[PDB]
Amino acid sequence: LAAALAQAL
Ligand SMILES: *C(=O)c1ccc(-c2ccc(C(=O)OCC)cn2)nc1
Ligand SMILES: *NNC(=O)c1ccc(-c2ccc(C(N)=O)cn2)nc1
Repeated sequence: LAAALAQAL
């Protein structure tokens, strides 16, 4: 989950 969002960065 964290990674899925973190792609923005
Ligand atoms: C939430 O974005 C997210 C994405 C991907 C994963 C995840 C966990 C584990 C692996 C893996 O290769 O484990 C090997 C033991 C890959 N991707 N978790 C949470
Ligand atoms: N928000 N994330 C990025 O801007 C980003 C993170 C990681 C990477 C990237 C690209 C290529 C490799 C590799 N060849 O191992 C690893 N990580 N790009 C962009």
